[PDB]
Amino acid sequence: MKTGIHPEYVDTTVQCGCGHSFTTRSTKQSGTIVVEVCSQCHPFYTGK
Amino acid sequence: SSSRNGRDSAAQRLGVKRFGGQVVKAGEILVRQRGTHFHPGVNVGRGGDDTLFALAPGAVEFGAKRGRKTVNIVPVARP
Amino acid sequence: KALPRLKQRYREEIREALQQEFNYANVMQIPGVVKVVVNMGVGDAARDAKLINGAINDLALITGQKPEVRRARKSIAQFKLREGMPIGARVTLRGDRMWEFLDRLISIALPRIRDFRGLSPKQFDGTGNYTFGLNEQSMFHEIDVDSIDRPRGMDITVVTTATNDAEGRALLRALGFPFKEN
Amino acid sequence: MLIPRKVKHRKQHHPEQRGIASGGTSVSFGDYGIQALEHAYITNRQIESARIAINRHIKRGGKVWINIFPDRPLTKKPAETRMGSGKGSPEWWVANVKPGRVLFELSYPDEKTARDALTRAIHKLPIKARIVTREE
Amino acid sequence: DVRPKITLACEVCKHRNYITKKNRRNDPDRLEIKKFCPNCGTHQPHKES
RNA sequence: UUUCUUGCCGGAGGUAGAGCUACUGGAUGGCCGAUGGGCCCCACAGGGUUACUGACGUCAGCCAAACUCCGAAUGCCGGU
RNA sequence: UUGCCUCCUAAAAUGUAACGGAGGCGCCCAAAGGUUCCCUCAACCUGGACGGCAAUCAGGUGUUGAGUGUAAGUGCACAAGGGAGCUUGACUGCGAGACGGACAUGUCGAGCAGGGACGAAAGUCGGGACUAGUGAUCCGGCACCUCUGAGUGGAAGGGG
RNA sequence: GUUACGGCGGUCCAUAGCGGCAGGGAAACGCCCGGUCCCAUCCCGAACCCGGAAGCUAAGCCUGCCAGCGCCGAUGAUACUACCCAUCCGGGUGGAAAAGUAGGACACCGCCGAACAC
Repeated sequence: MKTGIHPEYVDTTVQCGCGHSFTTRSTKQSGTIVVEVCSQCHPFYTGK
Repeated sequence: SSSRNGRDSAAQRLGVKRFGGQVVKAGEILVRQRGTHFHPGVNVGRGGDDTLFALAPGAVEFGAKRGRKTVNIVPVARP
Repeated sequence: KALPRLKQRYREEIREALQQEFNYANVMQIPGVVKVVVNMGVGDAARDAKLINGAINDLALITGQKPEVRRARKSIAQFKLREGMPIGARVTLRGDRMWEFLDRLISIALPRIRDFRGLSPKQFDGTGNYTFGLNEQSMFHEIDVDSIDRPRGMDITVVTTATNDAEGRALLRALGFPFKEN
Repeated sequence: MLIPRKVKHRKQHHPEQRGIASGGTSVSFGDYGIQALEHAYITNRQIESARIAINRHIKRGGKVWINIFPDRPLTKKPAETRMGSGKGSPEWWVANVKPGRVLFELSYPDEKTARDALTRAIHKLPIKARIVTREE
Repeated sequence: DVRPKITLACEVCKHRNYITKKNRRNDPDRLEIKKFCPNCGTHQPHKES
């Protein structure tokens, strides 16, 4: 893994709208994102 | 009404100069060729213009390696 | 220690589920997803080469590592292409980053897709790999929709050790990919 | 007529009229055939004449195969020109025919009509030629 | 022209040691390159005259 | 006798001959089967329908000087 | 048309003519030279919004195909082809031996100085995949030299 | 001395390849897990390094068998041909070509390391 040519990559936590948490690394430096639908609440996954 | 042809380069007098079994001196030209029709074998070098020459004294031999014809020099026993 | 969500799920449950479904003579046949390749082919770079920089930045922000800029191995006059013109960007994800990108792509992006009704599970390679294309690039939180430039039909593909369409679909369903079952 | 769609070299040396034919010496398509007995540059015009003669003799039924193809260009220099100043332009299209080569083949129910049609063709041809048959 | 017969001279011995072709369009500036000055007996930088 | 003749031995060739599904340019058949035009079922989904223009491919068959998967005889170069 | 290079003619060594059949030329490359290391698709499927006869792409085999500074013989997944680093084999300056081809032309082993790569590992690799990309001599320049200097204490006035 | 165990090297480099069927892990050849350690990605620990045996012969590896594809391939004959004979034809002496069937072949040896019994 190269030293600095590789862009930063920090672990982050996200919370969906239905209230499901999620932890994963993403380019977002803030570390706290707010996702709306997510796959735990999307209609396609849930049913119908 | 004439011909667009009529040109031709000098014959380059290529080919094998020392054939199998001929005793040659070191540095002797063995094959004048374009490309490696024959490849440099043992005690045989390849010139800039693809001229195969003997690197050591001996007798010219023609062999085959990996399906490629090669020119080798077999050392000649001292008398 | 640390372990991605999807990677841990695969190491703990998915292998057993796939073994039970497609009983293999040996454990080593258990399909295991391999490098995930995400690409943006510009095509119009011949008219606006600047789009390559935006594609590079977007791919970096989406994946986590720099995108390799891929030139053209051919020069077809029909599309104004010459040998060496940067014509796309490619990112190969392997290991922890691969699994984390898969986890994010399944848990964040695809649900955020506009009018998302899933993709038919017929785009599999026929040898175990699955390729599809995202209709935009704003679904990823790293690509903030407020500061986007244009739409880039984003090619994605996942390479697996599967042997064919059946094992590939079994693996991806186990990983939890949306599928427009048909 | 029979003319090649193209030839890699349009000014070729004359085909060597030597030896008997090594290939195409038997009826491989039809029931009867015309076997050459002498060397000749059979031209596309001669081929056309022979095949038209065969077809017009057999009238309605029957099938004709033309084994030889005139793809060899024989050149001719302009009339009343001295020797030299290059090679002439392609003038004739010929098939190098050697003895033993089967030039035409015919399938026709009536043996007499088939032989008469092949005889027509032979008379159109510039060489000695016999009517051979598949039955050996 | 186009590819003039430029003359590479050393910086130290200042001897016009070599002559070689160079495409003036691709390399308009004087061709500075490491070469062997026999007067100096060693490799020295040579540049176009 | 280094010359030459003969025998034998070592040698590189691409000619004559052919062979071409071995390359680069060709040849009667039908074939899973390309644009399929055409009947259309009447889907703009999707599909047989191909009388005829007939893709690749395939079947014995054929040619080349600037073709060669091959390949002599002689000739030539050496040694004896 | 005239010189040079390539092919066929050319009759399997070499060479071989014609106002014979075809073409090229006579440049170009400082990174297309050197070295060190590494590679890897020619076409069907699934597809891959747009993006079909094409993309960024992913797999399989096509078994050495395929394609590859400029026409024949070569070079391949033993890469002369495709990428990368070096910092300038851009290997240059003094070069026994041999040689191939009337002069002209052409080949290189190898020894020495200085370096370039590769270094651990070896000690190894003399412009370009190779043949065209040129013009004798005369006469003049231009830089350097431990040469000459028309009596010279000496220089100015020619040569290498 | 032996093994379906290993590497290293072997031929005018396919009689050796491709494909199909069956078999193996004590030690080797592999497979494989996370980046504290050299090193690397024109991005990616995929190629190269670190600690390994919790686990595996699926693949590579190699073993046996299939002549299906490829490969090799006679003898004979012919083509061709050197010389010679021959008025136009042709013939003699010598040499002598691919396909196929007859056929061959699913390759052919040494160095050293492991266990076995001595």
